[PDB]
Amino acid sequence: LLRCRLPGGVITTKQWQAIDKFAGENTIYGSIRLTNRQTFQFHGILPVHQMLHSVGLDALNDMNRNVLCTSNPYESQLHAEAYEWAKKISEHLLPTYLPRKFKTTVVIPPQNDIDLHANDMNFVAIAENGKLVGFNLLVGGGLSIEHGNKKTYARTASEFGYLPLEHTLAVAEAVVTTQRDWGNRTDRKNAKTKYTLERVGVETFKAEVERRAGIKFEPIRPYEFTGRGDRIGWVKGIDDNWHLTLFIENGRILDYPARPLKTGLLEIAKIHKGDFRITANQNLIIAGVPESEKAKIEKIAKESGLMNAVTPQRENSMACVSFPTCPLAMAEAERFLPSFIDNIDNLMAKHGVSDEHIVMRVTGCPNGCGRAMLAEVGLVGKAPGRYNLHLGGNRIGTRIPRMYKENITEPEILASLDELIGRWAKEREAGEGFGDFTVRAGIIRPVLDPARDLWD
Ligand code: SRM
Ligand code: SF4
Ligand SMILES: [K+]
Repeated sequence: LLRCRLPGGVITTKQWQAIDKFAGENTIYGSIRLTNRQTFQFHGILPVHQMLHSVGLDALNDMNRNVLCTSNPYESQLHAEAYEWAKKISEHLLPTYLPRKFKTTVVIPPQNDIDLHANDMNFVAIAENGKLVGFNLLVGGGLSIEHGNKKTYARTASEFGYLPLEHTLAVAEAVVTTQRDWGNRTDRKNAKTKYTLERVGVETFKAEVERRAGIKFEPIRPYEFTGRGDRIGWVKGIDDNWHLTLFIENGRILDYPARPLKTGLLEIAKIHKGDFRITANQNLIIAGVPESEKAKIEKIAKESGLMNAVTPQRENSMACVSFPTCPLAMAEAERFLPSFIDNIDNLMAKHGVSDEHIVMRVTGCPNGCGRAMLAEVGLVGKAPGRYNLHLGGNRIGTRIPRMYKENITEPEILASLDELIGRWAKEREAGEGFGDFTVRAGIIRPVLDPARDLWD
């Protein structure tokens, strides 16, 4: 288990070739596993650091995790600056021993692809005239829970306020240090920032950050999210550049019979002008392709099976690694997802909603890596073949789904969804998502204040 520090998921084609070689020659699985934190993992390493270090990469006592950055903003010009800041924050946080791990993101509305509510610290970019001017700071997200332990809970991030760009690092440092000092000293299961905030209060924590940073937060500046999905396919960037986002199921890059995904990406890496961007949805963006190069790149991607069309449902589904490598796994996730979505696709067709999607995620155990606690429909592994079914999150990921059914099997899950998707297909309002529908229609009570109402 080796994971690389790769702020914003930006990796060069040179670095890619180096990791492709290592994966194929020096690991049991021979795969490259894109993670939902915009980096990659090797599984079953049989020297890694010298291979990484040789291409300018480093693997993270350090309680920091990969700093995320919106991968493919609609306003393409904004990426360079936001990425610059994600990289600066990442370096600024590099070694204060944190009570628990600390996760940070840089978000560019209207996209919440990085799933900000799953993180301790989030900087939402505010731009004027195509230039970043500052950030809205949101603090306190975290999804991990422990089965049947009402003292644990998933929590969304709280708005602190707006800060001019110049105060970014001072604020980042102040948040980290306040959490370091105030984090629960005894119990590690209560050490996370989400718990600290609930114990001392948002305003108390906010006031201390201002005191330490030497600033005063301005009121939050308007921002809205429209979705969390990647922009699969070609999108026009700046100049004559184009970005091709490839859907990679479970982010598992391996050569399969008749679908040489790994080799295909290697071939693209060899002729690609710019670099690649690993997304928070475990997909890959071939970024900065000149218009004149589109056809070449597309030919390889197409021939390799990297552009095989899937339904919008599959594009918006996610699972954590789980078995066979995860030692904490309770139920299958990555290995369960493909056939599970085959079933969901059937249900969507049956109800005439094949063109629609439901943000559906499966996490192997309550640690929550698959981010099911921010999905419209989330499955949380409880035992082999059994999961807790949660419903009621929303498309943009700002609401935690309450547990609907507990410790049930796939057939039981499918039957429940068949019923629910049917009602949704027929009773939903114009453009109303599944999660919002289950809440409006009274199928599940919403989670309004996680620390107090997540558990029944
Ligand atoms: C690969 C990934 C899932 C995926 O399919 O993409 C992953 C994989 C693992 N996570 Fe994670 N987590 C992944 C994102 C997250 C997320 C989602 C996110 O960050 O966007 C969370 C939920 C958010 C949160 O932290 O609240 C998550 C919460 C954890 C936790 C519970 C943390 C907690 O605060 O309680 C653990 C267990 C622990 O640390 O004790 C954990 C533990 C683990 C480990 C390393 C298991 C272990 O402790 O030995 C799992 C390795 C499985 C394997 O064999 O590869 N992982 N993990 C993601 C790696 C991200 C990365 O590059 O760093
Ligand atoms: S949610 Fe549980 S099973 Fe899945 S990768 Fe994380 S720790 Fe392992
Ligand atoms: K994916």
